[PDB]
Amino acid sequence: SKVSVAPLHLESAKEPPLNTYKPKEPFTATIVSVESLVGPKAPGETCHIVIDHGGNVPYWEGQSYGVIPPGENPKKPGAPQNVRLYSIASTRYGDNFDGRTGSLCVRRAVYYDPETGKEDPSKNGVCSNFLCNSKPGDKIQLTGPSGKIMLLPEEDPNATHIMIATGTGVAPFRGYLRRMFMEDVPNYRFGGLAWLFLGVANSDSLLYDEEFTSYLKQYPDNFRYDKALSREQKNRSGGKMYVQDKIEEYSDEIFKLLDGGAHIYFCGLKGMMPGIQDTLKKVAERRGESWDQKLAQLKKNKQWHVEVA
Ligand SMILES: Cc1cc2c(cc1C)N(C[C@H](O)[C@H](O)[C@H](O)COP(=O)(O)OP(=O)(O)OC[C@H]1O[C@@H](n3cnc4c(N)ncnc43)[C@H](O)[C@@H]1O)c1[nH]c(=O)[nH]c(=O)c1N2
Ligand SMILES: NC(=O)c1ccc[n+]([C@@H]2O[C@H](COP(=O)([O-])OP(=O)(O)OC[C@H]3O[C@@H](n4cnc5c(N)ncnc54)[C@H](OP(=O)(O)O)[C@@H]3O)[C@@H](O)[C@H]2O)c1
Ligand SMILES: [Mg+2]
Repeated sequence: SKVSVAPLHLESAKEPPLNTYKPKEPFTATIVSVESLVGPKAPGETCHIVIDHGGNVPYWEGQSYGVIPPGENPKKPGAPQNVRLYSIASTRYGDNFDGRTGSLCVRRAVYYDPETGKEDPSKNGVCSNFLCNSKPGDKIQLTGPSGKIMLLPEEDPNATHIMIATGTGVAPFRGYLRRMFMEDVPNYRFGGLAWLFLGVANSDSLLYDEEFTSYLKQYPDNFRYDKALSREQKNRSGGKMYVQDKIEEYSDEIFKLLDGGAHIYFCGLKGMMPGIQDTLKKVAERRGESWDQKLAQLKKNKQWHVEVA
């Protein structure tokens, strides 16, 4: 059955926390664990980081933490580094079900010369490698939380939520789905449909696949799960199989759900959105509908939720 969580007073706030800690006086949190999420054939390393905030930096699902990596702003001598934002991949109770930790899902940004393939560590991403290089007991400068675009609408506990992720864009949806299915939250009993679409390079690049597959067996009437493995599968048109191609496979069901009030969420690569728009336009055209008019209505009805970078 569902996992007991504490403390219940995390359900009492009527508004999400915002900017509890600011860049000039961050919260000094402590690393609990860092682990790789991926196998040896993944094109890059993605890690799962558990951070002890001690209850001092609570958040709601869908929000982000800021991390200030150590060192000096290169474009501003004497200044600290700029904040980098990370979508929180845990529920408000965290991976230890106690309200004391939050988790991040972090892709290592690594530079390769585009002609020779030669790596250059000096051009690697600062914060992402700082995080995935961290060890238990290391300190992390935390800011935030921030963000409201990806808060989960809970007014209707039987709503439908269609979740479209590329890579580490899966992060908020891990939190959504643990709250919907894993945790014993008496004041949110989800009875709708949650449908996760996840695009990653290959099987070794899957993120939290065991957890999501377990929801298929535990909640077969409330959860659906489809994967697009871009370097292991090809789409109808001959391109790499992307999430937009998986959406097209279920176009009629998805459009019916949207017409019925479903929420739809997009998180991950900003580059996926032009392809998704192109696919949805083509689907609409085949149905004899205008995607522009449909998208305008979805935005007006607050059904359309995008956070990409
Ligand atoms: C709201 C929101 C939420 C999230 C994210 C963004 C936003 C806006 N991101 C992205 C994250 O904030 C951050 O941008 C990345 O982790 C990269 O930051 P670094 O500090 O590692 O790279 P840094 O900012 O240092 O560098 C940026 C890029 O430039 C490259 N670069 C540096 N010097 C170069 C040079 N001389 N020539 C060419 N290239 C060079 C780096 O290799 C890197 O790819 C994210 N990410 C994630 O993995 N998980 C998440 O959950 C989220 N969540
Ligand atoms: N809240 C947020 O805004 C938020 C949260 C988390 C992450 N992000 C951003 O999302 C990024 C996710 O990157 P990642 O490194 O984890 O993923 P990645 O491995 O670069 O890509 C994930 C999958 O998306 C595919 N893809 C590439 N181009 C695409 C396109 N135009 N349309 C559809 N799919 C496409 C990739 O295929 P190929 O590589 O085979 O082309 C891969 O299969 C992060 O780097 C971060 O910048 C943003
Ligand atoms: Mg794996």
